[PDB]
Amino acid sequence: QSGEIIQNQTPRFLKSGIFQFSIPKQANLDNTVLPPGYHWIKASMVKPFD
Amino acid sequence: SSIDFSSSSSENQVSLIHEMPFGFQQVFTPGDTDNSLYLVPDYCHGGELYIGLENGKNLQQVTLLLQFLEGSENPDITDIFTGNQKIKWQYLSQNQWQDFQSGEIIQNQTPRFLKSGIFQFSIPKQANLDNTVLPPGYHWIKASMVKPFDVVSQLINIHAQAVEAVFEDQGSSGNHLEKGLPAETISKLQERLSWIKSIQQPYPSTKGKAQESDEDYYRRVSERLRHKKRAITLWDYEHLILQKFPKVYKVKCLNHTCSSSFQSPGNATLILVPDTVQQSVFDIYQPRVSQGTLNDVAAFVNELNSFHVQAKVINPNYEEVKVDVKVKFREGLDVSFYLTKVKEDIKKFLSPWAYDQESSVEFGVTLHRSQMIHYLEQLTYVDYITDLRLLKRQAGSSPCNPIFIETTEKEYIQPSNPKSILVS
Amino acid sequence: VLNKTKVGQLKSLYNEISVEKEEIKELNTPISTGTFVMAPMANSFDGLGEDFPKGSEKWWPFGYTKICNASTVLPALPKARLGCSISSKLLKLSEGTRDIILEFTFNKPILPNGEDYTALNKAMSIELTGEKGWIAGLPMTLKSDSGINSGSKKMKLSLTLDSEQPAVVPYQTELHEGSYEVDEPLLRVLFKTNEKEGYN
Amino acid sequence: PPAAGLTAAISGLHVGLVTDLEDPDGEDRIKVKIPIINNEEEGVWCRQAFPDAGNERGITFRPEIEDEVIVGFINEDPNDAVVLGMLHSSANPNPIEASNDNHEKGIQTRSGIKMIFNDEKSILQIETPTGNLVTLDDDAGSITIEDQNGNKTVMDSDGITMESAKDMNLKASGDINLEGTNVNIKANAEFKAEGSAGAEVSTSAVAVLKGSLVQIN
Amino acid sequence: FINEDPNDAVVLGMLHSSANPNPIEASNDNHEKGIQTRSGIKMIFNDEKSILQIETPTGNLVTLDDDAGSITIEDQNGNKTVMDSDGITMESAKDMNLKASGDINLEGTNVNIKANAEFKAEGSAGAEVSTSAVAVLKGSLVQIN
Amino acid sequence: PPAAGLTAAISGLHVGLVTDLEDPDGEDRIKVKIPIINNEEEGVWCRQAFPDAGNERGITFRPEIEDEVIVGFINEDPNDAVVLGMLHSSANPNPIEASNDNHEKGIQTRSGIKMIFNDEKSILQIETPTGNLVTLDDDAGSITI
Repeated sequence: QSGEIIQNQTPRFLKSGIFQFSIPKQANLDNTVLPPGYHWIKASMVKPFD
Repeated sequence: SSIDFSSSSSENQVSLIHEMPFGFQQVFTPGDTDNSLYLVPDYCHGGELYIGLENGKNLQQVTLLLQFLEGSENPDITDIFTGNQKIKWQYLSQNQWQDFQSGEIIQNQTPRFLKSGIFQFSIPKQANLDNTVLPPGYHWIKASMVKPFDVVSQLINIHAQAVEAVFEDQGSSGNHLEKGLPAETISKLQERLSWIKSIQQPYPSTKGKAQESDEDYYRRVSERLRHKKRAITLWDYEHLILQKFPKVYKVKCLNHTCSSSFQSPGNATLILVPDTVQQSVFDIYQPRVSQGTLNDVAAFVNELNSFHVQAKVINPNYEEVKVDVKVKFREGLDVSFYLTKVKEDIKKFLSPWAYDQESSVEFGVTLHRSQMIHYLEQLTYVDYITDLRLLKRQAGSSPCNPIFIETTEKEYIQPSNPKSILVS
Repeated sequence: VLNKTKVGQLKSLYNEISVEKEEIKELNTPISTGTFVMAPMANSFDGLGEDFPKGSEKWWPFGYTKICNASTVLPALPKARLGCSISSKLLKLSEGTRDIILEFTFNKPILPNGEDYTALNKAMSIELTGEKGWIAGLPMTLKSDSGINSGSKKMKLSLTLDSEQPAVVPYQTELHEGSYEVDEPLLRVLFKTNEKEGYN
Repeated sequence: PPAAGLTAAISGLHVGLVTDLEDPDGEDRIKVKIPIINNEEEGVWCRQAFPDAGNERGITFRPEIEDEVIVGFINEDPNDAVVLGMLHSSANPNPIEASNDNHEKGIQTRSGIKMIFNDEKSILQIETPTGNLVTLDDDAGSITIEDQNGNKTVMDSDGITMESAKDMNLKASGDINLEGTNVNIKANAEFKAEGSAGAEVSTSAVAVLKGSLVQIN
Repeated sequence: FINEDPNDAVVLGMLHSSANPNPIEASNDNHEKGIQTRSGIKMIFNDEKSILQIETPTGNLVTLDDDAGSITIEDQNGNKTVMDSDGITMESAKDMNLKASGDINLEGTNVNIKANAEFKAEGSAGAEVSTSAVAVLKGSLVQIN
Repeated sequence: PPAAGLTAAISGLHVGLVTDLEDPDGEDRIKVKIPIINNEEEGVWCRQAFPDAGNERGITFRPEIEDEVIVGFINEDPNDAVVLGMLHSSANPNPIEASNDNHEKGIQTRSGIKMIFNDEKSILQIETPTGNLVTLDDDAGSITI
């Protein structure tokens, strides 16, 4: 949500920098699609890998 | 098997138990007789609040602080504890409720749950920790009312072991006096004693006042020389109250207003708006004045009006429209100057009219030109193509058919009273 | 004087009545006659433990019965749990086809309009203590010979268990999850206070 | 100069009282009052010495709130205090009575769990407050294990005895083998024996089957 | 230091610090006390629950528990003995051998012996099965001598 | 001034010998000689420090008559002596042989009752002088009584 990302200095992964966010309420440690015990965050792209 | 519950000399071999909202009770055991049994518990009309206490003893005193949010009650009820009516108290013993005796209540500063205060009592002998109608291990105390649920104020909390204390005036500068001491500034005694594990300060301090400044001295003297301490016209009423009552932010005098009329001679209505700066307590989107102030204000002025005129003092009963707009042409960043941040700033600007807060704009109740200037001044903005602020006709919570503010108004209040034009 | 007495728990109830009892002629009245609700945790947001949202902590000392109020919208409170239970040896039933009949007699007549078994099934719910916990649901529907005659002082209830059902057993605190001082089987009946028939 | 010349020094050892066991800065310190300085305020944070300590190991016991302790000072500085041990007095009696024979030694906790060594009789006894105990006794030549419910196992000069308060269940995933000179099985109600792959009773001398009625297949 | 002489030093005790943490977490309730060595062998006293537990690093333990009313002895191989309110239970991971140089005497209200494969009983000087009520011998085939 | 100016003070720590364990005035004191003052007379009553002590609880061991102990002094006053611990020497050897590997730790009493912790092999053994023992051994995977 809009209040959960504080800053993103690396919007297109081209330069070094800081990403900052809060852990959202309802984040879940007990899942099955990815190993349990961790909070999980996903980044995604639909462009060629390079 | 066949059982006559009233007959002696009969093998009444059945056990009967009643199920209750928070527990149960054994009613009839095998071998018993009775004359009056029911299948169900008897709950009469009204409301009940149960307080369970831990680790007391049967002859100790208990002091309780009830912290209310003053003014948060329904103003439109006619059954309001007239005469000598009040809230009743009882304690639990052997699954029965019993009245307190005259020597068991020490004081009650909150007889009708309208204002914050102390309740102090001793734990009665025969108080019981082992019960079934309510969970065991606690002493239980009951409060009750037979009136609609909103005739009392909403609560914030209840605390045991409360102690009252006061600022000592010494040769220093009482800067904290205009706006009181903030919550949680106090944690220790002057000499830290060994037996005290700890001290807490949940709410802001209250009732203090700093010495007059030169600016206030001149202001006060100058007005008395004009109004002569009489409440005759509009200015007189509005300035007499702001000088007399220090925790009123805005005032409005209504020349011919009665609850059912805006053209009745021989009367007047006054509307009071509090500051509510300490938002840790107050609901800043529904600020209200408590009964204490509403009544004190009425008494003060009615003595100064005229033999023939009584004034009424009410809450504004706020209602208001809200803005929507074209996206900003610029922002510092999608996060740093997120539309949500802009929304928060807009809410603060309007909130400052509804309740005390800072705002550069003269008023919330203004044309879009004022709103545009307020936004243009931001260090993270460039332009916006369009904006509007009609009343929320689509507000489902407050019933539909609600009036809208579409007809080119500069955010005019919906009404002379029962309106604010300060949504936030 | 300071000591260790602490506030441990806060609970609340409310019973609001609109219609005088003398006007109840049948269970399915055209108008609601009253409302009963409870809060197991009076000082929580929904009455059950949900945290108050950051902006404000406020609660009603004696609950509430309407969802939309002067300025906001609150979650509904659960309705009050009311009922009773019966315990006796005749319920020790382990196999075969089981048919259980209960008859109830009072000092006064019950109603000017008697009631069908389909009316009673909208007003009450019945459970038994069995081998794997409480026996509940469809197997505990009242049968067609139950009911209340119009001028009578007697109410009749009727239940049956298939040969495929678990045995009915004496109450055990470690199995039936409670705290009753009962050494026999239990039959528990609760009123469906959510419905007009149950409340009436 | 004493305490590096930076503060008044404190000489010798002093006696203090424990007021707080939870250290706000994680150094495992305890807060102690020193009555010859001030017996009313909270006190200062002191380090505690243990008979054995290291990285995630050691022998750990801590004083209770209001226990009396003996305190030393590093470089005689009043704010480098170290707790060296705990003291007894008539206000806080020693659970083991003094004697010049010195026969009894051991550990006794707050809840009543004991572990006692008796030298005179060569006895080691471990026991909880409601009767669960294990005893090694050289003056009996035996080992006893006993619980609070009446179950008991004893190994002594007469062999091994086991008794149960209610029932007894012996199970194995493999074979069960019993041996002895004379095997005697008795029941006060019923005796049964089964085998899914057969059963056999045999002897080199005389087999006997008796009852008030004997049935075969 | 004896007589404040730098070469008459005496060690009085060992210290803990954040660089060398105390294995038992501090609390004003002070419920847990005990011994823990380098290799992980523990002996812990729990006052709140009146429990004494002795345990090695790979599961060999003895526990005395007043909050259960029981005594448990258990090894790392799955063998276990428990004394509690239901009597005495013994279980073996693999097998069980009971031997005596003298007599073996079993008693109880009801004695029940079961085997999932075979049951045998022998005596070099004879054997006997008896009862005051009814003796029963059954099988798909019964052979006598 | 030292020892409040009321008496000659005694600095540092000193070594003494135990002569009497029965305190005539009930304060749980022990009588100790200090050889650098006088090694022939009876000595003075000293308080004893313990690793754990409180109201009817603690870990209690007392020195034997003629054991050697280390003594401190409150406010450097010769008659406020406190016993801080016991010492070993070649005249009174330590039952567990020293090694830089430090594998063996434990308790051994006067009569020969032992409780020994072996870290190298993860073994806990409790044993009395005439063969009664309980052993927990992770190098065998077994429990023996």
